[PDB]
Amino acid sequence: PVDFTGYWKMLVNENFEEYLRALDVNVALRKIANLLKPDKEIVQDGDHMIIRTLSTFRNYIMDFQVGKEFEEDLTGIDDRKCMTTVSWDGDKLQCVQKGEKEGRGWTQWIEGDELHLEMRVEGVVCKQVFKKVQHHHHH
Ligand SMILES: CC1=C(/C=C/C(C)=C/C=C/C(C)=C/CO)C(C)(C)CCC1
Repeated sequence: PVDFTGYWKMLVNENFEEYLRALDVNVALRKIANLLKPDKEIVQDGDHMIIRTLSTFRNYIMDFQVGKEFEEDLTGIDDRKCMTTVSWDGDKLQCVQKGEKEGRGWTQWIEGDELHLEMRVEGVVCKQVFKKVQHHHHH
């Protein structure tokens, strides 16, 4: 069965600037973010999912139950709140983020040792791919 648990190091990060611009992330933060190579530390524990998006500058932490809508606090990204649901779709994880921006959400899946993440908002697409790694990063 598909299991996202692991530490995943960024390999490629396509069109991130335009994704952040579509979220109205301010220009100074976009400049910082353009130099980052965020990683993912994930624990899948039943349908309780923890996804820590980690960077040297700032993290964004998700901690939710698959299937259950929650209030997602996007402080540190665009500082909005979304009513968000993450759901299984076969071997993929689908996320719908209801709120100010149309078409906001993402899809996450695995191909071999690669974690794939397509982030979407307002018709803009950012695609990230991470490689599973084994050297422990201190919490
Ligand atoms: C803008 C910005 C950042 C963007 C984080 C994003 C966009 C996280 C998306 C997480 C998802 C979609 C998780 C499912 O794997 C981080 C915090 C890296 C650094 C500071 C500024």
